[PDB]
Amino acid sequence: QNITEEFYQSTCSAVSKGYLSALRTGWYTSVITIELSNIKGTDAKVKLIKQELDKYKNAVTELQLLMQSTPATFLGFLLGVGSAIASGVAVCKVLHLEGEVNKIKSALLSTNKAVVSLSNGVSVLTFKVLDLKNYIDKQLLPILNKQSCSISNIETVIEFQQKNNRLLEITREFSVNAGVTTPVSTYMLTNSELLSLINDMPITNDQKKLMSNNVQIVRQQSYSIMCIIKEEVLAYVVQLPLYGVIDTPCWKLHTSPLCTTNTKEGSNICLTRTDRGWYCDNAGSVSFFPQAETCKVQSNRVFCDTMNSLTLPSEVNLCNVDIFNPKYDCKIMTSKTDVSSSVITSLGAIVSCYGKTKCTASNKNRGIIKTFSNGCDYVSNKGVDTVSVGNTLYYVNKQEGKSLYVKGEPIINFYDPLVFPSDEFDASISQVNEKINQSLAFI
Amino acid sequence: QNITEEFYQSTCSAVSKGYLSALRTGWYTSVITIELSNIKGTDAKVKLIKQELDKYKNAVTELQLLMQSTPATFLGFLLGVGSAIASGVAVCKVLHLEGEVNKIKSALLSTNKAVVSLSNGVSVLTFKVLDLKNYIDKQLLPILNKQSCSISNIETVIEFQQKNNRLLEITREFSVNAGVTTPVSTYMLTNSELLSLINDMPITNDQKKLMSNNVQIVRQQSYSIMCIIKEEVLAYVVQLPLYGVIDTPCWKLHTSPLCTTNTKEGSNICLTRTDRGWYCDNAGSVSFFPQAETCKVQSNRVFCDTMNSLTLPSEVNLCNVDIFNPKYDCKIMTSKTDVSSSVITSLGAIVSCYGKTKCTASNKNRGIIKTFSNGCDYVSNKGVDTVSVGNTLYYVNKQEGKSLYVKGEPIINFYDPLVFPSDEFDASISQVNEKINQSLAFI
Amino acid sequence: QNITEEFYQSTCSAVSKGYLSALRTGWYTSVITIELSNIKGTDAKVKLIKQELDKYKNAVTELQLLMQSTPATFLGFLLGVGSAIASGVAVCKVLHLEGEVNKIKSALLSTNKAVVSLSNGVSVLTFKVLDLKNYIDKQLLPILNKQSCSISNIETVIEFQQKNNRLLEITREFSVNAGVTTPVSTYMLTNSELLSLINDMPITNDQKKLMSNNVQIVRQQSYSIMCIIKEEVLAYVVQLPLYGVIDTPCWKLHTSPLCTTNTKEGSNICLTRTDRGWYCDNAGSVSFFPQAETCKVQSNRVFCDTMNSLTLPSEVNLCNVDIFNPKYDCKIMTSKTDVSSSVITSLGAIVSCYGKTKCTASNKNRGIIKTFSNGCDYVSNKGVDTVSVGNTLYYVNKQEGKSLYVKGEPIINFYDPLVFPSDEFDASISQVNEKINQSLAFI
Ligand SMILES: CS(=O)(=O)CCCn1c(Cn2c(=O)n(C3CC3)c3ccncc32)nc2cc(Br)ccc21
Repeated sequence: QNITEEFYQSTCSAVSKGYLSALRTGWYTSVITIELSNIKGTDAKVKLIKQELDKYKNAVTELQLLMQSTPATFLGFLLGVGSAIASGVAVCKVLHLEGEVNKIKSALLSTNKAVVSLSNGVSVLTFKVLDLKNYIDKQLLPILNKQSCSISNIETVIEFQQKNNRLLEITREFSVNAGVTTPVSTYMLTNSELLSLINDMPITNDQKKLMSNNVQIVRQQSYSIMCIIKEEVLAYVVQLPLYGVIDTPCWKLHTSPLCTTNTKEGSNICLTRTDRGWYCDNAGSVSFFPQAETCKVQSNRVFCDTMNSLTLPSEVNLCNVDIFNPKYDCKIMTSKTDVSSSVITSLGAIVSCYGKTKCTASNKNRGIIKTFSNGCDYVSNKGVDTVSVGNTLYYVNKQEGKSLYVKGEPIINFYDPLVFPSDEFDASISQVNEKINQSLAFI
Repeated sequence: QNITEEFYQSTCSAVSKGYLSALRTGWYTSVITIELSNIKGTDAKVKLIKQELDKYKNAVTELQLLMQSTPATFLGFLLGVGSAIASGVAVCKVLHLEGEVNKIKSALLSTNKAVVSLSNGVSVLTFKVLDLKNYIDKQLLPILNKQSCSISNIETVIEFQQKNNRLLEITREFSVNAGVTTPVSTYMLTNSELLSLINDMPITNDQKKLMSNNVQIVRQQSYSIMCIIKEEVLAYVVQLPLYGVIDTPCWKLHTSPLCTTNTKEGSNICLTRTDRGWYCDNAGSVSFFPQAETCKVQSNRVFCDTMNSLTLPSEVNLCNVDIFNPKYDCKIMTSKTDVSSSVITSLGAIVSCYGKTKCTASNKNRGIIKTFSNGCDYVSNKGVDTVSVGNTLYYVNKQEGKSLYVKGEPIINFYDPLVFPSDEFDASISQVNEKINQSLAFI
Repeated sequence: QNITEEFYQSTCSAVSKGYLSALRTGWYTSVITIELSNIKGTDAKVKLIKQELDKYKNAVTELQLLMQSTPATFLGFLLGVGSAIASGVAVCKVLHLEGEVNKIKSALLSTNKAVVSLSNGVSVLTFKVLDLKNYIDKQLLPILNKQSCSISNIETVIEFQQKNNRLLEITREFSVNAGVTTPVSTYMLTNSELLSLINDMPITNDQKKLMSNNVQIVRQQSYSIMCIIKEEVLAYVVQLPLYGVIDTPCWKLHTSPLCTTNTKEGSNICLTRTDRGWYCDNAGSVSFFPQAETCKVQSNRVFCDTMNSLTLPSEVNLCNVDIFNPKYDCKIMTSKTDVSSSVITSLGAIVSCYGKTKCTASNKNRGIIKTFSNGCDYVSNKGVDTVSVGNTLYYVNKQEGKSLYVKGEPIINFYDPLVFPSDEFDASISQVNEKINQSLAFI
């Protein structure tokens, strides 16, 4: 779509818009299974088969030993605390109840894909992705018993190594992740397996299309939870994201310190909007993601997780156009630390240049085209390739889109430095006003 | 065991207890070795062997190039700063002293497991996990020399690929981890290798049992440090956790913001207990782990690292029953930021619901069964599957255990908002009282 | 070199010096390519080949599906915000322009290494690391067509698995990293490939030597960005670090809380220098890296990234010798939280011991050799192996180098606790003085 951006000189911040939401709001749990074999002079070929067979037995033993316990795993400090795999773990707990695994084993007898309702009413999609039981009970078992121990060909050795390797790698992953992995690898679930899983999922076509067109994101937002080995069934729960909010407007708020620029060192005061992060319209409110690194952007689609959000009044948006607006108390932090830096935005760069710092913007071939004066300023990515603040070189994002420079008096100029409350972190416009009023009162 | 939980309405916090400790207090260093070979018309089979031989030589060269340098690698801000592999690195430094590697090579001549005392008095367990010297000097060397270059069979090609692969993977791991890996993979140390290493370790039976029953945790708390290649010996130090504290009571403290709930926006004041995290009885004091994510829970056993702890007076526990107790100055932060969230506990959910936020608790099949009013409240996981605060859905942990709701007046009601010191982060009950006394004095 | 260290008793801090810089200041983008094949009764050998061929087709399809979108990915809070792969992504965008891939394909027709200037003037080094087109169009295609479907030998099966495996692993990596990986693995770029890439790079001999002697660090500071599949060319951009600052002095500042040690609990005040981290002389200024974990140390060489730095006046160094110096306003935080901890330095250990905490330093064989009294103190690593503060055991670094203990009155003694501004985080000597002056004024 049309990604656009606005820089507000008055508050040293910038909003990038035109993004479309894809928010993980829920979890879907599928049960992925591997059917196992329960099995007991040597030539070179049979020796290899027995070595591979040992790797198979060891992997099973290792996974069994692994499940002796229950499976487990600016404004960010305001977030709540969730339990990411509580739902997957609950489904896994149900799989341990007597008869439960047997239901699944029976379901997948004549097909590899099936929906099974568990005893607690939970309806899970089930998937047998590998039948090692059939392979070992055929092909291999006849050669290790009938002509003890050899009627063997090299192609069988190769084939067994190929088939067993998936089990070995899944086991490797679980072994260094304490039975819980994320992102979900293609060993857990191949691309085709995941795609057909998504297709057979109880979701809308919009969700199926969204997930199929972004499987690499789906993998990053999924968990594989090692669950149970019982009755020749190896089962792990794959916990998949449900995107219950799709195609709502999203915008990214970038902020940077705004300081006075007086000559005398240490006489300057600063203010920074702390409400930077991703914002998405969501159900009459606004979902706010303070750790913008928790969201992943694909073109103009932004994938976030509501577990890492606050739910805010939509008036929080007013802080962008009018930070002194009466409907929402815009959040800021204050300080006297006027250090220089830059924030690279979607479509340009914010530059907070203070003191003796050299701040410039350059083009690839031309070199320096703008030298920043002290204060907070901005340049768009059109005709600009890099920005330098001090010894730090920044490459700007080269995505196409228009920027708008909104001129306005830096609001830091509205404050008397003699009564300015610095070192306020979790503050706001009203809180700062409140403290200023008290300092003025005592004077 | 019996996991139980208590919610304190007065302070918007909850303690989960019944856990048993397993604290890493020390480090054990073992030396793991791979014995290497020092070696110099083609048919298809020999061509493959030579290709595999090149992968072997390259891996050795790569690891040699790698060791041109020395190996290196709310209240969390209060923690000290350690050097995690200082002990392993020190042992590795000793291995570089002349004659030192030769001692090990000699020790493992007729066995794969041996204890060796180093020249500095350190007694290390040593383990030859792979003898590539013997394999290459036999089997392979006779075919690349005698009938230059071919008396070869396909099973030898396969076998060499299998044996060499471990070396290639170990090399891969070290290459993207700058010679220091964690968790320790099954390439570094297979499950059987680790289990027998643990068995031969100079530790108590309780420790051996604990480590053997939790090898996946042991791996996560271990380091593999690439150390030396000298005299056909490849050696890496595996640094294993020593659990010097086992089976002491542990409890997890969950906290959430407690705010007044007045109608007028921005007129509310908040307070949050900052001492959330894991607590374990330890040697007459209490080990406090502020970053509860640094601990791993397996059923009712909790694995932590003392490097990520403070050592506190046991009176810190009093803050749970009486936050105004005279024996310990309970830590809190203050603010006016009354945003809504939930904290998912071991056995329920704390809900901090403020403003216009929709806060509910639901069952799987029934739907909404409780709607929270403004304030801090709690619900147990019995009959509850999810909690929703705003647009954020939380699944609760479904583990069995009893919760106790301890009623009490929210302590935030005891404060006059006109003299309440907000934006205090590293604060406490007494510090807040102290500041209130000064504001009252000037009035 | 000579690593030395000084401990300042007056401020509970220590500086380690003698380090040499290697700062990533820029980015170089190379284009790595894999040439692909565009291809359409069974015996065991051909069945395996067709299975491997399917893995090849699936990998291609998977990577194609992957690129349906644009590629994306105390005092730390003061840092700016960059876009790490903006330059690589920009080059990738250029590769999508018509004719652009064809230029590269033509360039690498008769050689595997070539420099190509793109249409936007960017000169990129290009590298064909694998020719699957040639392998499949030869060897394989003649057997799947001519004697449909079998004139096959087992060595061809093996060889194809070996050659195809790299493609499968690269695909695996991109699949769980959303097309952007770091560190750059040996699948993306083998050690030999990287070394010759570095050799053919447009950089000085000093840089080539530095990068070649530290390829494992180079990998950690590099990105592999999956870019395009078009006209039988698979291309990913590898974004390599440019070290524009080499061999300037670096030093590491360690700090720890300095508190009064009065008997009455809660009557103590504390101060901590917040400017801890790595410092490097750089272009007439000092590059300051607050998150010292963002730098990697190899012997006496320290690798940092300027994106994680502030650019400071060189007078910031004065805070080490004279924290009350008039030329730079040294940064500190204040509190009343007198908890005990230790900071392990390059050549010793800082111990902040308060309250009832047991604080000691030990040798390997002798045991406790020093018991710390309350206050901030230090011990060198000479003759010391461990330090214990409370229940936390610390191993000290055993690297060789001399320490100097600089005696001086703890500056916390210069403050009157009755007017001491605690809970100041982003503070400084002057700011604290300023607040003290106001509290004294109102009294
Ligand atoms: C890891 S850390 O940065 O050190 C956590 C520091 C938390 N902390 C706070 C709250 N706070 C933050 O969270 N950040 C930035 C990390 C986002 C701040 C920046 C500027 N002012 C206060 C900030 N106030 C404190 C007062 C005292 Br005394 C000791 C710690 C304090």
